Amino acid sequence: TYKLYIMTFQNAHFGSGTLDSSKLTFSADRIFSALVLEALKMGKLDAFLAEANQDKFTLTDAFPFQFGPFLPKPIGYPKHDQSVDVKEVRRQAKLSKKLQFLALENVDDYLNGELFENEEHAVIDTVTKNQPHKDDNLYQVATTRFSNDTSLYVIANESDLLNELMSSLQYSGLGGKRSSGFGRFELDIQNIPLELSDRLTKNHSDKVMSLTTALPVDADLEEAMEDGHYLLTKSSGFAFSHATNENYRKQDLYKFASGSTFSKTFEGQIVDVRPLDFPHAVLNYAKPLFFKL
Amino acid sequence: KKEKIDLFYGALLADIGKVIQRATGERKKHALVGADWFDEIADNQVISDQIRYHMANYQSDKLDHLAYITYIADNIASGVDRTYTNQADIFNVFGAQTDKRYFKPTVLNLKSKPNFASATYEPFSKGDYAAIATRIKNELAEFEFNQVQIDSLLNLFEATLSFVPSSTNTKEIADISLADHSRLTAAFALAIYDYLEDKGRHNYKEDLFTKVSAFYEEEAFLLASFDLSGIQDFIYNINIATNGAAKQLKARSLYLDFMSEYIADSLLDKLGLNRANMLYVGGGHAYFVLANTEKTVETLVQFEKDFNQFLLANFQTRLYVAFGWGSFAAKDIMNSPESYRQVYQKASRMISKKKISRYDYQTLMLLNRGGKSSERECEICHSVENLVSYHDQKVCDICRGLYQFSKEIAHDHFIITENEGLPIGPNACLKGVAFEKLSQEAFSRVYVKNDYKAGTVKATHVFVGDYQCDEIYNYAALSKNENGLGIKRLAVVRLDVDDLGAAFMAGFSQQGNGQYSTLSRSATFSRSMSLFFKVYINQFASDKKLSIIYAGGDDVFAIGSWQDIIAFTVELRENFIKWTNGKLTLSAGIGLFADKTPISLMAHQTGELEEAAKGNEKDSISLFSSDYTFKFDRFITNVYDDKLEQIRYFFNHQDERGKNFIYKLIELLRNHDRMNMARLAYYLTRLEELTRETDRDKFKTFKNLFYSWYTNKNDKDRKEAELALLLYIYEIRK
Amino acid sequence: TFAKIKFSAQIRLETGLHIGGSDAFAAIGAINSPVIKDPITNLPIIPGSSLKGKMRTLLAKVYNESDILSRLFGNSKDKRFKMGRLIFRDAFLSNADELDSLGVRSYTEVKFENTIDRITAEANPRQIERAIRNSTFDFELIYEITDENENQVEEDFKVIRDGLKLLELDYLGGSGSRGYGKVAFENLKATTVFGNYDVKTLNELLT
Ligand SMILES: [Zn+2]
Repeated sequence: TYKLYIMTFQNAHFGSGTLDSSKLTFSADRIFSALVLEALKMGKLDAFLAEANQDKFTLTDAFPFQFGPFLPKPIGYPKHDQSVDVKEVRRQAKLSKKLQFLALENVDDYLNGELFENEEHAVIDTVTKNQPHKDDNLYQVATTRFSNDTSLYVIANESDLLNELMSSLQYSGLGGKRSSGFGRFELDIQNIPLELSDRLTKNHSDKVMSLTTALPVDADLEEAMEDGHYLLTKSSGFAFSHATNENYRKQDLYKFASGSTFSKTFEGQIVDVRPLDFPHAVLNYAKPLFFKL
Repeated sequence: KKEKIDLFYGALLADIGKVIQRATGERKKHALVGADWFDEIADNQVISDQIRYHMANYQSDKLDHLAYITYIADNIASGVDRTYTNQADIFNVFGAQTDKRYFKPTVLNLKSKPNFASATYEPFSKGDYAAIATRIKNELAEFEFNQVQIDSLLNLFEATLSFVPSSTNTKEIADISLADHSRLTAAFALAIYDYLEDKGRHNYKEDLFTKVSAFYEEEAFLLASFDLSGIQDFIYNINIATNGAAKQLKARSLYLDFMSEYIADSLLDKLGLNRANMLYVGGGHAYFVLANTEKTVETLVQFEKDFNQFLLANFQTRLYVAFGWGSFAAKDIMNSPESYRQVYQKASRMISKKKISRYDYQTLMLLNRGGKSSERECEICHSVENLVSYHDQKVCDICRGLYQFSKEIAHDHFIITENEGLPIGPNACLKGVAFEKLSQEAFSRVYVKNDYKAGTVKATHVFVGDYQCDEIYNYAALSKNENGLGIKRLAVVRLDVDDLGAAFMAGFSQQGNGQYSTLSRSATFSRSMSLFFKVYINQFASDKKLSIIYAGGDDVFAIGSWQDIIAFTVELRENFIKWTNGKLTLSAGIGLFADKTPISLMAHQTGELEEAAKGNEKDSISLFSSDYTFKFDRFITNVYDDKLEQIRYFFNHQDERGKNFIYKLIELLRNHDRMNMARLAYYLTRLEELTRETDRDKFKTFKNLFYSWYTNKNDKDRKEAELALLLYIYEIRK
Repeated sequence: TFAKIKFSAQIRLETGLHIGGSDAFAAIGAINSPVIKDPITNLPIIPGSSLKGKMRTLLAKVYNESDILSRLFGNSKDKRFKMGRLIFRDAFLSNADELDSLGVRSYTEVKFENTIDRITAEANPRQIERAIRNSTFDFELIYEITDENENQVEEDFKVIRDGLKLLELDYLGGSGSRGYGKVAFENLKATTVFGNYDVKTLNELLT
């Protein structure tokens, strides 16, 4: 809930379940799995795990920082608050589909009703590659080449182990093909604004937005989906390990994507998606750090 | 449901005298003519007495009889409280005002040249109707009244009565054909009957003839609708290096179309309704009219939950059907404009709320239950269940049924069995079949694709965009002509109607005071656009060497040889402005590709070209590149027919200037500073007197013309010359 | 123990480059084979996959007989070596203004070229876009030191510096058997970031 960690990427590949595509965020399970996978080369795993079983740190997926912090679009909001220009109500339909990101200084202005013709950062290119003179040798890796002024900031709780791991990720990569260039950044911890620090609740029960891909405890999920306006995510993929000698899949997890509004806030859980007969647990961070709309 | 069938037949088959007494010139009211002539093909008092007493202006005092419903379903099936003119075209009150064009009253065929309207078809023609009239007598010759014969009647209207006017002696409600007036009448009639006979009201003389004004403002109609989310990102599930190249794109776009047809079929038999209640079906969306009872609402909720369990069973949050219904009393008849937009708003926001609040507690608790070991995955769809070893690789179930369906796609009839082929419902599996193989299998429904005949089993006629001249890999080799006169490429056009959503939300409310966006015109425009973009693309692409992969709604995606692709886009625009009267500009984007390039690297670059064309202006064609962007008003006339024929007329007369002069001309047109105008003035004057001095003024009238459209200083006549020379060097490449 | 020790370098072309990209429409005059670029700055690049593959395919000819290349670069099937011991990066054209200070007009040249049949003796022309001579590129190479990493690092550096010895003898680029290569390395310093491990014995193995 303390200071946000500005990361300056300049190129990244971010999944969306393919190799041909690329998200703009990274859904916070990527940053938690990167922290867990780097803290196993240092042998600092169980310290970080017993730190992760606490409310001493919360994580939050990335949003752009174009000289100011951004948040997801409040999905479902603004409610029904004018019959004019039935032509022009289709114009902003196709240009608020790709809205998906709003700054702080207007996120309470948007719910009062405004437009914000969406800015352009990080054009998602796509480039062909090969493996020459071989059998099957064409694929396509969609870079997210960032527009020179934008940073992905993860909102955290600042611990010295977390500073160590987030500073090792300056050079150990964060993204799709880290070992071939992508997802390699520079960190610069900055100040959370006073209007941002007061609003990241974890218990305040009103109409309250989510700011990560978090999955409730099975008890609270019933009214967590009663009047929530959310998405589903399908966070899955192969479980990257070193004690398999094969390559196994994770356990097919669906999650509430960032931007999900909820009335009456819940509590999340680190949903163990470990495969059947598998040595070590696979964690898939899902616990929320909200935004009192 | 024992007396619903004759109710449908009566309230549909009334005002069918209105073709007889327009073919014979009798001034007798249609309620008697149709009820008389109906007795000489089949005998049913429950239909003929419904045709007889529907008007309530000739004779009514003999009934209760399913007549009064037959009365009131006719009084809501017009926009008002309801001489030698034809049927008005729909686009006389679409958007802008142009010359009113009128339909030649003819039938429809399969190899039919199209049916454009003009203003010079305004007076009537009684003698044209005979080929219509006997068509109703013979094709309905040995006819009965049951759920087998319930449906092939309806295509019997849309092959013939699609362009026959209704209520000629009025002015406002004019452009509504009989094969939508009767379909809406029989659509409304079953809704009134279900709403009344749910609530235990067993008489109709006191509730529908004298207290008609009170039930008339009783909320009795559910304008229901649904939307299938995830269609486009299901069709484009294909990457680089994919085995089924475009047959797996044809097959997927036909699979989603038959799924979006089977929802609109299997909904209304869970209800008590038929294919007349569906006002429009098409690109995911489908709009119906149902009864406003709880028996429809709980059946809708139950059916939507069961179908979404079915979609989660195999697709796993890639597709999602979202339903939504707006209730209304019979008050979309002229608060006249803000009553029709309101009830369409309600189903819109119910779908929008249901798009965003997907599941319930138990299903999402099920969806990540785990216990699911895996080591392989279907490289196509990233699913785990039912993996097999199809063509030395791992595939799933749906991407095996899709290859079976891409084999079956070249047939005419598609039957829905329970076990064979691709599942499109809860225990309903689609399978294509030939005609003669229908005997050995046991269907439950059968869709016949792009036909108008009566059919064997009284089938259901569906439309699709279908053409295949040759194979995809032969299309670059077919581009070489009978002299080697072509470059060996293949083009791809993704057309699109510009502002289709603006043509369906507002659509008609631009002309008038919100008095023309009504239900009948909306359904008529929707059937008109599906009739264009699914049937008639085969006529425009009949001789050409292309392959319309996907077509309809708005979007068209057609591979093919490149001269035929460009001429096919030209013909499609030059027939869509003849169709839609110059309104509804469309926007193509063409991309030129070498052979053996993948049809995912091809389709995406053409889509980027097409959205660059849509962002050029409201209307544009983006030939070949993100800088050769034109207008269809200007590419077809100036570039493709004026400039290109002038360059061909000049160059194929002479034998001195070859490819080198054209290449240097394109180089000077592409580099283009101001100094290149002087360099070209030196170049053309130097080459003018270098010619054979006999035929010099050929070159002089060419060079004055080329310097005229280099230095015109409008920026619109220079890129035309560059692209015309690109097309010419493409045409003459050895 | 744990450290990351990067390998800073200016990479210097002594002939051109050619690294292609997704094929695009060539409107006659336009270049048929455009070089890959940076879509923000419209400036050429060497993508990190074109160096991870080119160095591995070069050391596979030297260390053919497999268990050292697999621990330096990675091997997906082996359980010890998925995602192991090396991270490359792009190459972002550092001297974008020393080229202007040497005096040049545009950062990529267009080499015209052709093809001649041995029967018809007929030409067939090409245009190859090329990154121009004596450009520099910001090359850097993270090499991560870990626990399993220990006691073999002495033969991860007579191979890395035996690999950079190879790229100055093979081409690094498309159509490299017709020029289009001759990449040189300079300022090849091995600093250290996020770690406690000296590099000042390694720094004279290189320079
Ligand atoms: Zn599949």
